[PDB]
Amino acid sequence: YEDSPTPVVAFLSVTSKVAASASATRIFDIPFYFSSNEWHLLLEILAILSMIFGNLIAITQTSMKRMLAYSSIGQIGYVIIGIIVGDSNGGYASMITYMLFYIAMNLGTFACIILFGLRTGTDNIRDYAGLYTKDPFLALSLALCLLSLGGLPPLAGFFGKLHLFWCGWQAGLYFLVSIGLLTSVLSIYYYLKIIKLLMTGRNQEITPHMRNYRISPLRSNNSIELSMIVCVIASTIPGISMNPIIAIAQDTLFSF
Amino acid sequence: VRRCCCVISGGVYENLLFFPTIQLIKDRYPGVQVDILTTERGKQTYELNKNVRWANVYDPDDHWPEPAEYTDMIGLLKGRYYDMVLSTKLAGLGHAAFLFMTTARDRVSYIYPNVNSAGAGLMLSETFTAENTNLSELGYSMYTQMEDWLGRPFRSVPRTPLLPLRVSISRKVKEVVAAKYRNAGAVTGKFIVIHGIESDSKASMQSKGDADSLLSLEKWAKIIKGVRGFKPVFVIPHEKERENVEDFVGDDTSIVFITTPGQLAALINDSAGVIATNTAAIQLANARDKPCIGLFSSEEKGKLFVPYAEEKSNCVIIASKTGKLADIDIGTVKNAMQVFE
Amino acid sequence: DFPWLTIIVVFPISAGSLMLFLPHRGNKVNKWYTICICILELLLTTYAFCYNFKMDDPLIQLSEDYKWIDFFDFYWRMGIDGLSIGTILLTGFITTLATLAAFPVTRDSRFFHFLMLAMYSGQIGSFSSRDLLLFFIMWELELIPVYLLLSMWGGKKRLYSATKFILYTAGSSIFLLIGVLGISLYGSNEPTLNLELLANKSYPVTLEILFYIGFLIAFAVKSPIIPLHTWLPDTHGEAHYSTCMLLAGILLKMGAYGLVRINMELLPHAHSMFSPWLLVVGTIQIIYAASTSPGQRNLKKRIAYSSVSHMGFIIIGISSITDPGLNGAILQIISHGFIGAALFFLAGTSYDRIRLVYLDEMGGMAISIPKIFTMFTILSMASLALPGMSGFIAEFIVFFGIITSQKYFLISKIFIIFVMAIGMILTPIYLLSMLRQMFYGYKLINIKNFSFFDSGPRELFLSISILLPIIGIGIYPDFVLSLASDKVESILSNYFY
Amino acid sequence: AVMVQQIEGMRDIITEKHVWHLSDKAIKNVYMFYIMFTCWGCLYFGSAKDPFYDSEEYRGDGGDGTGYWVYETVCISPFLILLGKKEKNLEMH
Amino acid sequence: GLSQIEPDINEDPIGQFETNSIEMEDFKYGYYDGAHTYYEGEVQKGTFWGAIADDIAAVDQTNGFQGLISCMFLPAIALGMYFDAPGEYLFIGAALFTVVFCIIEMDKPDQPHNFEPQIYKLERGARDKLINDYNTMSIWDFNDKYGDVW
Amino acid sequence: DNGFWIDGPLPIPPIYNNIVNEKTGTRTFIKKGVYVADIGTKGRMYRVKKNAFDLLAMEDLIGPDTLNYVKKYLRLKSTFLFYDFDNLISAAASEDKQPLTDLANRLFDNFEKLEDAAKTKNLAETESCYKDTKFLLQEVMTRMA
Repeated sequence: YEDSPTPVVAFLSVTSKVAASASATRIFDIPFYFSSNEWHLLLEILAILSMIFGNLIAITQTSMKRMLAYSSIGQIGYVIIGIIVGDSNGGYASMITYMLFYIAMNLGTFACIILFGLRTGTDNIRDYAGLYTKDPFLALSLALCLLSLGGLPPLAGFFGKLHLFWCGWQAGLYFLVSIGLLTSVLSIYYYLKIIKLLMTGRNQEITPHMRNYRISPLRSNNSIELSMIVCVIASTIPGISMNPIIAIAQDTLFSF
Repeated sequence: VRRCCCVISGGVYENLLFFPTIQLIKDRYPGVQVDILTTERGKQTYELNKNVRWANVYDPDDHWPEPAEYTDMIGLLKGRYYDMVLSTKLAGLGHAAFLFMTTARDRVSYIYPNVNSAGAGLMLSETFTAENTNLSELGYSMYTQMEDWLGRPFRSVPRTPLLPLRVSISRKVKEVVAAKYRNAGAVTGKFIVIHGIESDSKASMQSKGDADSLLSLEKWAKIIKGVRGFKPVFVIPHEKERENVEDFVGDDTSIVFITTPGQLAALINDSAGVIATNTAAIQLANARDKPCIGLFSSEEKGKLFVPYAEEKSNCVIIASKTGKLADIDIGTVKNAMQVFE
Repeated sequence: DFPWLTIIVVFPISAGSLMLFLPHRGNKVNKWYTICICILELLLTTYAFCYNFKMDDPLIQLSEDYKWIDFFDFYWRMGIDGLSIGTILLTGFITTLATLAAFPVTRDSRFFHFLMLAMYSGQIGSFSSRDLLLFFIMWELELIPVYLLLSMWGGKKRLYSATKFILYTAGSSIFLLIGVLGISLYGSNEPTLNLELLANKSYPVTLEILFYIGFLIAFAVKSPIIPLHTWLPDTHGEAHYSTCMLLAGILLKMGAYGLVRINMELLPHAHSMFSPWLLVVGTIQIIYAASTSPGQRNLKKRIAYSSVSHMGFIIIGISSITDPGLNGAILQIISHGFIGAALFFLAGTSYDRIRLVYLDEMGGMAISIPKIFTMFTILSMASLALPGMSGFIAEFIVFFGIITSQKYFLISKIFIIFVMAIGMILTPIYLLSMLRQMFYGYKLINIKNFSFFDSGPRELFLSISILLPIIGIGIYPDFVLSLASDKVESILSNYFY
Repeated sequence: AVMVQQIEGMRDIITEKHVWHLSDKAIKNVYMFYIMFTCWGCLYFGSAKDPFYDSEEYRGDGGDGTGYWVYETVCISPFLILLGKKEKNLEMH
Repeated sequence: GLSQIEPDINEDPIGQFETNSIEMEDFKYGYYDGAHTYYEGEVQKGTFWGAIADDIAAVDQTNGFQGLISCMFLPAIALGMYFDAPGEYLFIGAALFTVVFCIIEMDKPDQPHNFEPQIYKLERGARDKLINDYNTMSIWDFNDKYGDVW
Repeated sequence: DNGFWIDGPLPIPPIYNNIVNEKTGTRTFIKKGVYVADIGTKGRMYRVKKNAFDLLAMEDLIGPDTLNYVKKYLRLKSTFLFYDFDNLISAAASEDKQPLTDLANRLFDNFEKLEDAAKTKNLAETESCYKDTKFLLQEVMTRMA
């Protein structure tokens, strides 16, 4: 994901993970329920690991697409909590709405990383320092998307994680939920480490790739920004406007 | 590399002799925002580099810092996003983890000879095992391993020196030190600094490896009475010595209070002569081609701290025959009369 | 009847969100816009507290319930107790004076005052919510804005303190979430979240102790309990005065108020098990945080530890199963809100005038800044539990709740009172050490060439405005007791049988 | 109100015991008046000539209103003089 | 303060606890502490009204109307009791006073101490936000020194 | 019962076999937790007089928009009077015991009526009950003195 171009990084990360979650529900609940004890442990192990190491790696990463990949690993580790719980003791609605919010709040982040790279050129994280002065809207969008991914205030990813941990507690997965919360804090750290840079600025901690940003030398008001602000709205309000999404995700009881 | 830290230590002297290394770094790569995580008394020297950016204060030779300060500086070096470190803190494990916790592509450091560097290679790109455990005792160079790694022949020549120790003074420090020596009985052209006085202070810029580096005052009184006065201005490290100096050499002698090495270099640049003992004043005199004599306690320390005396043709190095800094005080006067006019 | 508490809580955010771009590129327009909004919100709060809040009824007033998320049974429950209205008025007063003290800020003042209004909404949301998960929402909603007005405004190592604070508070808010999850799910049949429906449940002791651990680890950092208190001396001591006077003024009191809501009247039979040890913890906390404060060369960390020390009396009054103990805890919440707010305000202005931090330097500055000197002295006297100030009656009613306690016996009461009242010997030591170090003296290099500016009329009004309730509550304590005491009986009726 | 109390040791006591209270409404009213006074002062003294944070002492050097402006300034002005020194060495001192 | 040069480190960290004051050996009593100063004869008149109104005029940004309402506000709330008991009228009037004060505090003068620290370079009088609505001057980027002298 | 900090129910102080209660329940002005000091029979006999004098001199406190504090002071000093009468009756001479407990019953029924009048913010009934309860307060004051 460091070498591949950022837009297909976004597309393949999010799309492969949602399709592979569809498969990881399908080929596990329908044909492998008889061994569902043993299976669960496997996923649980992976889930715990995918919640820890991912959210423990991206702390110390200087890239941006790479640490976004590790944060995506952590988010899918949260998703496996909803995979592990069956359809009865907290269904797959939590997993569904978290994949919804994951799309909505990761494609926005990748859209901001795209605009920072079609205007500056690079994807190293130290170049993000000083974006609040050049572009308050792009900085605000990336900060709101990352805060949705971390989930301090009532945003999309916070309430998605809340639904996941609700289903996990109710089903009785305490070691999944507690580790997921620890690593949610651990992810909040590096998200705010990003938000440190694109809010601060000192006229030399910025780079010569941030100094020459050039929003206006552009084709027009793109449709990139349209999907970016759509993803920002869909990472902000669906945390608030969650009851329709839960109600349309609860009526999927036929996965067996 | 694009951003380069430096976790150096020692104080005034050891931070001064790192300027060739930093100029080497900025000569190797086109643009390097250099930073220094050094001790207090070391940041002051970093007025005189014109090649550095931040120069924070850490005292890495504390070994037992406040965890608040330790974690603050770890996160600071992380959030500055360096590509090289170049410690010369002279420690292996423990400090190697402190360099590894910084997101650095090329962790470079010095290493204890003893067992204390049990696992430093697991975290560092370069080893640099050292000598004497007191690296300033090695002398002026002190960085030949760090230099002969920096800009090794990969495409072009190393060029490890660039006219060694090009220190540089600002105009504000020049103005305030000019007002200082003009408040003294000195003129900007014809005066001579001293910077050797018996004291108990870290502002004399001595070393970490030299103990008998600072000469007494009665022996300095005999030295300065043996020479006709070219108005020698005295450079005390603390005001308590002023009333001592006036008690020894006389009330008529003019004393200037300088503790900042930047102010000291601003004094050197205006001076026309230097009679320093083994302090940073010798190297600040060899910088900007000023005539020194450079007393020492031994020819060994004199060769170690001044190896290039045959290249400036003015710093006629002086030592003591026996140890304990008991020099002749006779021929030093003769070649002082020779070189200062 | 009318959505009162909702237009209390959402109004600062819904009025600061009108600063989308707002092309006025000086601090004047947004400074006055947001102080006007804060005054309007304070007046709305008072008109709810005066003409639409019965002070005798120890039940939920101005109640309001919506349906936000049906799966969690997550409502928009709002409600006012007798032990929560005082903290709400304190939130209004202290945050209003905080944005007054932030008048000279001009760096990114639009963002600063917006985040101030975000804190202003979130704190009242945490104090006014009768839903557990909503209490968690408004707990974590005063986490990002405080981070952003702590890391980009105030303090040398502000980034370290800000990340320490946000990760410590999040690592405790997850324990709070464990608690609300436990109570809601494993609480009873028909799982709910409404605290009004929840305060009369069984909660057997093997589960009640677990919920109490899960909530005490959450509230042990916000009201700092000395195993878990290290976030404060870095956070307060490296923050701006306008943020720090609500970090200690009202943000420290959630956790003390929380130990009353979700621990004292929701888990009473487990609080009867845990309060004997919280008592020893608070008694050790007073001495510990009064002995660390002379250890601090810094001026602002001294007052941060002072807050850790004065929270010990609230811990003790909470762990005192008495009406006097808890009334003294609520009164000390409000009293130390005023005191710590004004003290951090004056320390910040003293740093701005003097530009020195440590008490080894910064000798005699009384002749330089005499107005700051006298206001700091009066508020150190109020921190001292001096009569005529609210601190005395607080730190005496808590003692009286100890000595009139039915839980504890004399062999323990003697030790507890002794270790509590050593605190009021050690508190003179550090407070008057601060005063004699930073104000009493003469520095020969500061004769006339400096001639610093004195406390301007704005800062003087700040300090005086926070002083007058302290004096008024020292001379007549029932400005604070009378709004809580009835409710306190509604707590203690759950304890005696 | 008046009570005579006999005591063996010293004397008689003529206790009076005016049990009173400010009352529920007057307490609300003093809360009201003090909040209104806080409004008045927050507006008026906010519109006062704050003499410290207006001059070239605070607003001149840095003066953003933060607490790190001193430290970042004295960390930047070293960098600015170092940059000016490199510019001076760029044109032969 | 400024400290263009790096300051001198003090070799005597006087103490963690004792204050930074001079000793009694060097303390000139009376003159320093003011115990023997204030010889009456250098004092001035202004008996308590020629120095209160002088101090009010010393610190004031209030014009004729804003200021008159400030002087008549607290007397209006003080007579909200002991003369009548209106109720919500007091709070509605207080909110009206706050909002009209804030609208008035969008002052025609802008007083450059209000602006950012980066603005203080020189010549800032030629900058006129006071009259120029929709200023349109991209100087708040704060990453390069543009010449705004036009 | 581990010496320091008895735990669990936090029991009320008991009622020692007296008819001082209501017989339709125990009593309603009882404050749950108050530290009544176990002084001694003369001390209880004087503290009855002092609390009755307080309740007697509570005349000024009564008025419009003040009944909450009336109820609070009532239930407080009446709880003190309750436990003091309990210890006095339980340590009586068995010949002045019956008139004293009938006195306490006809005093506490009136305190109950007064609390019912003040908790409900009934001012006129509060005062009309305060009349005969003042008669009873002067009666107990001249009994104990």
